[PDB]
Amino acid sequence: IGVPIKVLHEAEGHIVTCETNTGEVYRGKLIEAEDNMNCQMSNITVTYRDGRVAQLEQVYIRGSKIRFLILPDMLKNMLKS
Amino acid sequence: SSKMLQHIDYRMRCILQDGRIFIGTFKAFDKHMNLILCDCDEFRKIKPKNSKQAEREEKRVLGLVLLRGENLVSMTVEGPPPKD
Amino acid sequence: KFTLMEQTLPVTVYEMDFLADLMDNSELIRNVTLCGHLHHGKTCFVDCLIEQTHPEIRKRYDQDLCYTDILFTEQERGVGIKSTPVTVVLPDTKGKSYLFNIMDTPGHVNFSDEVTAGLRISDGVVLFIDAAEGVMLNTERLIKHAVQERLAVTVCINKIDRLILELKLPPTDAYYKLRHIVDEVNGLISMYSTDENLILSPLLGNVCFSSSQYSICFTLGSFAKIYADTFGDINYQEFAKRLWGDIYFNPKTRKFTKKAPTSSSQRSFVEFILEPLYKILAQVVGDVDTSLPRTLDELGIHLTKEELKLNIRPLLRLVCKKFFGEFTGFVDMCVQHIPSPKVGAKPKIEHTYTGGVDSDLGEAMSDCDPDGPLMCHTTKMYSTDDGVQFHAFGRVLSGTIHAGQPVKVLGENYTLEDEEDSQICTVGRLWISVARYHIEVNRVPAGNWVLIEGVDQPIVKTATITEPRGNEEAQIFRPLKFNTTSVIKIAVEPVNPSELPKMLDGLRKVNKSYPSLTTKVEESGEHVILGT
Amino acid sequence: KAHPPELKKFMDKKLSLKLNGGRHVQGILRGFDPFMNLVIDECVEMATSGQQNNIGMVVIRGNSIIMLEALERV
Amino acid sequence: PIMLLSGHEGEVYCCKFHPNGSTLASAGFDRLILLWNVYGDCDNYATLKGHSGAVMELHYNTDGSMLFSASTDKTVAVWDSETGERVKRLKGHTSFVNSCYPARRGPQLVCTGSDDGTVKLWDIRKKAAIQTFQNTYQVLAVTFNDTSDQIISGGIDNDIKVWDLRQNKLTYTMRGHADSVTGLSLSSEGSYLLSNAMDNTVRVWDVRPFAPKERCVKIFQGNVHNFEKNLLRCSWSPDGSKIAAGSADRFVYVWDTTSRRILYKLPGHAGSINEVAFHPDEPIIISASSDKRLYMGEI
Amino acid sequence: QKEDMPPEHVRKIIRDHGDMTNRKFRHDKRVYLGALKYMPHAVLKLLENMPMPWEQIRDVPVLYHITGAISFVNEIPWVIEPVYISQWGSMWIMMRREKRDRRHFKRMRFPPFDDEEPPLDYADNILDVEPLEAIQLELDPEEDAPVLDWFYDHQPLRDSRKYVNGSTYQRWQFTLPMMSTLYRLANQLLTDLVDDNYFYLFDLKAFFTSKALNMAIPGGPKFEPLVRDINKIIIRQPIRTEYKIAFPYLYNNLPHHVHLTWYHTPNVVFIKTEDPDLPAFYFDPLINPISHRHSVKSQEPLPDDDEEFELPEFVEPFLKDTPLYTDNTANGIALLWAPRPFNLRSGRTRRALDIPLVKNWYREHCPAGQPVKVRVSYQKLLKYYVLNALKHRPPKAQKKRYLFRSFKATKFFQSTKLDWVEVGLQVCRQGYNMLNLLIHRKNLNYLHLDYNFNLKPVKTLTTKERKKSRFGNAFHLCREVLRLTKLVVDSHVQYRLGNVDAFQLADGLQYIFAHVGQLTGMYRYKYKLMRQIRMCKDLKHLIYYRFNTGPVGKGPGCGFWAAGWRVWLFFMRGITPLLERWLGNLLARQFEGRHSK
Amino acid sequence: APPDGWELIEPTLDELDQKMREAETEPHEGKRKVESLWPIFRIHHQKTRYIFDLFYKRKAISRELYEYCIKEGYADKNLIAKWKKQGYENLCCLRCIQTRDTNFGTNCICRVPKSKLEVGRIIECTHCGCRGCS
RNA sequence: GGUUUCUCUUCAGAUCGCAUAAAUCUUUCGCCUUUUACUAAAGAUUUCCGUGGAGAGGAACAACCCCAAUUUUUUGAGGCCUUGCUUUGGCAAGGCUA
Ligand SMILES: Nc1nc2c(ncn2[C@@H]2O[C@H](COP(=O)(O)OP(=O)(O)OP(=O)(O)O)[C@@H](O)[C@H]2O)c(=O)[nH]1
Ligand SMILES: [Mg+2]
Repeated sequence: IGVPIKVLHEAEGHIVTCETNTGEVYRGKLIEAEDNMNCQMSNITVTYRDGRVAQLEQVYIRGSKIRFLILPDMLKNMLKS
Repeated sequence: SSKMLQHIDYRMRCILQDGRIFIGTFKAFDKHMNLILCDCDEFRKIKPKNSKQAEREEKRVLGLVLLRGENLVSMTVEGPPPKD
Repeated sequence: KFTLMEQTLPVTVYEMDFLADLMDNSELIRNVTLCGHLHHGKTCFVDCLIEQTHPEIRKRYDQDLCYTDILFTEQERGVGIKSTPVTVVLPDTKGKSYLFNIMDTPGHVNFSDEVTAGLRISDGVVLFIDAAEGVMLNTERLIKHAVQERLAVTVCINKIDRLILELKLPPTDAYYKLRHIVDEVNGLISMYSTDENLILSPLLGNVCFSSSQYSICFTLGSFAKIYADTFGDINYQEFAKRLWGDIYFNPKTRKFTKKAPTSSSQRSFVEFILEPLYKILAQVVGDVDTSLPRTLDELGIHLTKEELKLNIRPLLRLVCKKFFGEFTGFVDMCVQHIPSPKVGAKPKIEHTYTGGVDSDLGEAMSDCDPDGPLMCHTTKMYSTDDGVQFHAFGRVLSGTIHAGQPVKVLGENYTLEDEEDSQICTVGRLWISVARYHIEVNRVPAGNWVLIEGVDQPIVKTATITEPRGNEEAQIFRPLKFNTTSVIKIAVEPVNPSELPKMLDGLRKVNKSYPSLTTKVEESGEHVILGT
Repeated sequence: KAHPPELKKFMDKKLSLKLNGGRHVQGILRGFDPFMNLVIDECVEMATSGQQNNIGMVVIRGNSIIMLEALERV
Repeated sequence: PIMLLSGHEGEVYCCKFHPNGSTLASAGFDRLILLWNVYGDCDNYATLKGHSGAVMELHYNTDGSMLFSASTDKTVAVWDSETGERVKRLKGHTSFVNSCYPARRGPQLVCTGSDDGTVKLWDIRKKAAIQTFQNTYQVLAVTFNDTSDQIISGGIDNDIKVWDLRQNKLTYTMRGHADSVTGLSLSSEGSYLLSNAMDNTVRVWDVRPFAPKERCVKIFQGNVHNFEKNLLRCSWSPDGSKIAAGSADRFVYVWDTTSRRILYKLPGHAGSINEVAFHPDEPIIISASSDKRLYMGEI
Repeated sequence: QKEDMPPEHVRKIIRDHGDMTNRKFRHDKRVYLGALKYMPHAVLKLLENMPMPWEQIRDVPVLYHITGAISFVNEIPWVIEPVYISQWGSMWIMMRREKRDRRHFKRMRFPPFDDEEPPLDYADNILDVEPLEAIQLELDPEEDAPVLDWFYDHQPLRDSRKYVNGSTYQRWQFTLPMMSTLYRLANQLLTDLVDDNYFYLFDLKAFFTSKALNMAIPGGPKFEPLVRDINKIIIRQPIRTEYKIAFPYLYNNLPHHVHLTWYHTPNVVFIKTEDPDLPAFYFDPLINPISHRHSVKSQEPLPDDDEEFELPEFVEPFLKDTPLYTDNTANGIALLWAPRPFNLRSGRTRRALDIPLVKNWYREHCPAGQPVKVRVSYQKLLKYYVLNALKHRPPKAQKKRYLFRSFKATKFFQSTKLDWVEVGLQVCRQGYNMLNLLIHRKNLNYLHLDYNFNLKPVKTLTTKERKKSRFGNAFHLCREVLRLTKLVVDSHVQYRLGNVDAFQLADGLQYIFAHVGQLTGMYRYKYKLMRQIRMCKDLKHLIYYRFNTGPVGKGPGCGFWAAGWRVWLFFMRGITPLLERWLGNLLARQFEGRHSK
Repeated sequence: APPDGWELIEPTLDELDQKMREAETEPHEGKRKVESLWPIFRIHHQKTRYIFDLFYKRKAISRELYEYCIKEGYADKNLIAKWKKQGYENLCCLRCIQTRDTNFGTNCICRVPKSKLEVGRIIECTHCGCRGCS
């Protein structure tokens, strides 16, 4: 069981931003992210690497095609590892 | 078995399989290379080692930066752990 | 000192910027009136909820602490008296945390008024029924009350350990009592209601099976998901939709039949839920030293040598936490049925907002955006620790309240054409409620409850708050029509007739604080109070 | 082990999904697999230039499933 | 600021300074290896366990990545300095493992001494001993040469023995210690070996290809020993200017390696002094004694 | 540490000092006079460790002077509280039965050794005699095996790495079958109450309400007062006193110190297990048919088949290998609703005296058809009980002084191990020693004391003679509590001497703890003692009631001396301090002299 | 009861306990108070030494029987553990070495070394009357 | 390092100690000769039977063969060009391949 996957599972309810394999950055309140990081969320605002925009009331994010995940600073305060 | 948890809690710059040089405080290693970094910066344009003209540029703020093992490329020690 | 208010904010699982986030969100909000019959599990259940929520609050293993009920009088009186504001963040089996605004109301008759006061500020309602008492007075009258005040209704069948360790039935007979309670509830609604089918059948997911002294809460779906957690590869909805009904389960095909395969076989619910809960309660209460380590390992559950040596109630409450995990089934069922303030405001503005549902203010409240006019509706009040001053308590219906602003407050008998029943004040502060402590904020949008300092002086019972500048079309939301009527009477007189202004002030304080209390100044100059 | 794709929520509905290589389609999600490979009917592909090709039902490459988003509200 | 660190509850026979000047490895009868910082708040991060006996000798490799740990459990274990793990054990000694030293600049060779009378050589990748010099008596101190070809061992036989690895034959014997020779240490130039004697006569002996044949180069008097029968090892300055010695006289002695004068007689300990190590970059002195407490003196 | 000395040491030195009248000593006399003062601590500490007659004989550590000058009992009586209540349930059953069966209950013949009959030496007789096997009532071996092996041991589980902390016998933990067995053995001293709906009007709140309002409830206590238009009244039924107690703010004008009634505990459904077969979870006859009944059920958009669904198969129910119930699960469920001494598994140890095995039958509300005599007994107990309910502050201040620690810290005193009854006989020996010492110290060759603590005059004393023959309540009170000791310890002396019975012993000790006001006389010196005199007679009456219910009647033999002994040691706890002050003063007068000025 | 091997050490032990009864029932008419109780302490020492030497000297009474004698008080646990130390081999009793019973703050004269007790000085324990226990 | 048993010192009970003793005063009351003793209320204050918390010091007892088609050691994301934007470098698009 992964510590980063666990932090991601916790990330539900807070803001999450996802850089994809193509390099787009999407932001939204994370609902449920599985062990395989398949992030099925809602109200995603995604900006593409060239500057174009897009937004959806819902979104799905395949796991193996995730480039990065940045959450709000609520997490920075599990330290036992 | 300490290959990550030895410098864990330390600052390190890890180059991704895409190339961004993310320098931050290591939050945990992983069997897959599942990595987390707190107080995170990422470098794209250059990595400063006494760069007189510029040293901190093409720098994105990540903060909590959680990356998986697929996008893991290389690691080096870059920072001493924050006393926080 | 009369209350239990603390100032140190204890350890949370969530974060404060994220709480401001969810208040900004305007979709994950569900404002519920948690009501039930006399001693049916309301505040011990919310005790289970807060016990889950905060890592440092547990039961004290001998008596369950009532975090919710805030009064020395209540803790001494042992019964339900006043509605209590609580604010929690709760995730579902998906994990999606939810902004639940609970009004843990009383289950007593003489205090239906605070239950109405939490109803008038609510969008959904949750009725707590003892498994062993049956359908009783306030069960009936509060269900009808929520129906005709147009509240979404949800059922929680609590205290089934009263069935498993006190009545001690066969699982089929506890399920007989279970369908007894659920069908009687649904029938009483279908009597009290219009063509809107609020028939509560847990296959639709409007019923929670729970045990609040012993830390159990789940719906058919939630148990299906605990299964699909044990053996990953089962599906939530279609296992739970075969978890209620007269359907049997044939394991030579491994398939559920709607015909009984043999003469002696047990239904899906009977063998999948009402079997293992009887199993757990028995094996944990009766045979601890012999084979209970085996039972815990067969359950995958791991308890310390400190936890095994514990008393029977610490052990069972602890194992039930260990087993059901997070209390997600309650919140799954409520988010499943309870409208969010957006889809709760239209019936609220309909029955509530006098000025009209379809209008400028009416439609700004229907959309309930944080940028309409300020419309706050105050139909409760809560005093400070010394009790000297009140705080005005309601929710937001339009706009956003900011501390530091002045407001025009308009009361019961105020209308537009008169302009003679008003007052102007500055609002002092803003809080988000928790039974013992409040989190003071700066900007509160529509869609959430509110506690406000300073405007309690021009409150009699119920009022509305808007800004003085602009919006000369607002009427005050309809005052509350109670489930009962003031027939009981008291005649009071101080031993010192000269302190009489003070006793008068006090009767004014209680007329503001107890929402069903009326004061009369009789024809011989006596003080009388009309109550129930 | 053998986790299931959590697409029953997007199931029975239509979604606009990008598959790798600049590929974009839209169709009614009727199922999936444990490898996430989903056969979603009414596939209409919108090429990068705007060409519209309604091919009927097809499967979605799971390895190459870049990202799908539902075309309606929950 | 002499910086007294407490936490070693037993006699601290070894306190060894990392040649980079950042950390300390201290151990004794405590059986634990405390690894301390020198900067910050002088805080110890890890404790290393796995020796069931008293850790008779802590030492660093010239890189400072391997911590050699000779202990009375008949073991010369290796620790990874980064994590605190044991890597392997050099077992085979059939009496108390007394002394250990690392080959300098070379491929890792280890020299060890024990109370069976054997001086045993170790090439870590073989999990056993290669060559063994039974002197006739117990072995108390052993040290390498910088050429990694000759061994200098001090025992209770009043003779400091230099063996050549290739002849396997005793090439040099230094006489001049009148009691048990407790501890030796070769200098950073490899040119002179500082040696302690319970008879309290500190001797510097130069190893060169061409020698005066009587290497009683410099004699110090002051390292005062008594009943406790403690093994005593000594230290050289980073640049060879000072010579530091623990004793039993509750004080530490510092002589000038050149003029042989007692530059410092330093208080602070209440018991017999076990080891005094030199800070590799500044004039700082690390003192551990039978008082079981550690001083980071600066001079 | 003070290493231990032989019990023959103490027996030996005290046999030398049987009479401090052999010239050879010539100093141990003044020694014992100094020693006298602390006897009130020796008395309390001796009595406060009763041998507990579900056993035969107890040996204990004691603190005795190297010159035998005095002997205190140095040991604190901790017991595991469920063990306590279980043994006492066993004793209720056993003495219940022994008077049920003994055709004519001969009681003890009280003080049975002559005023001049010298006291027995343990070494003389009780060193030798057999223990007269004890009261013990037999356990059913299969069902009582949980507690079978260790129940009637003295400090049962002191050396139990599984159950108590250690030799301290602190901090017990048990197993649930043993818990159900202890519940069974104590079932007769345990109320069957699960809710607080019994004491609605009978609880602390309403009874302090009644105290301050000067109001009274039918079956409740009474107290002093803390202090001391007709036309328009509408009357159908009367505004009553219990109404002014249940709603004490409304129908009560001018409330003072008035508590908040109406605590409503849900009327709990509890169904008892009677015979074993009866699986623990089966529809009991008393429960009523369910008959789930209403209109049409409803529809849901249920997931019809033929569209698609199917599971890959690992699944089994969350408990499948586990059976539903066990054989002792009924007893385990009773372990979910039992009194507190039997609802638990783990806790800390208390003293033998703070366990009211009898408390709530005289807390019970309306026994309804008793003689008014015992009814008033119950009300007196509610009286004193409401008093010590209303009257508990926290300690409010604390020093943890250690006194026997300080004593044994000295060379002059030592410890040993002998028989409790040897301790008692030596106690009465030394006590009369010191008393006659005091007399002959005051040169009273014209007065004497017996061994049964009656001061006998050799002649009719003259003006000055009988004038001086007056003694202060200090002397008298020590004398008469020492006579309480003579009585109880010589009663156990008779039982160990084998000359009545174990059950006759217990009835005689209860005879003491019920008729001391017929045996010692201390009230005469301290008229407040009559309050405990009341409590004595009250509890004697009540336990005669609940004793003489079956085949036993108004006869002699009720063996229950837990409670009387308990409140007695309460009284002694209060008085030994004051007594010691008075002793110190009299002694100072007696040696340093009356303060001249 | 005790474990096996009892009936062979029960006779001598009950005999030492009868000696204890006599040493308890003797009066002290005209005798020193310590000469009245030193027989008691000494016979207790004899029984203690019997059981303790059966334990550690002869091992004829095993851990089981010796522990039974310890718990049931036929063996002096303190005296056994005291002879289980150096310098305290031949001790008569423990007060003879415990400072608590010392007015001049010095142990019993029964423990002065034969080199530091005068030639012919009869070592005299004030507590047990011993003759020298170093 | 772990458990256990004792010793000694420090500190803490505005609800605790689901246990409940004694005194003192200082206010009201009666027993009704006097002092008592009491009465039987209050207010408070002390003492006792326990207790808590922190440490310190010693003793006993367990111990030091096969595999990768969504997340990294099989991954077939390969190449070129035209256009544009850029101070050049460089970067954006499409197309063609085999
Ligand atoms: N046996 C059993 N008792 C319970 C359970 N849950 C709560 N209780 C008890 O039932 C009693 C009912 O009290 P509450 O839980 O506060 O009931 P309520 O619905 O809040 O009623 P009010 O607040 O008085 O209006 C309490 O004493 C609880 O301790 C349970 O699961 N099993
Ligand atoms: Mg409640």
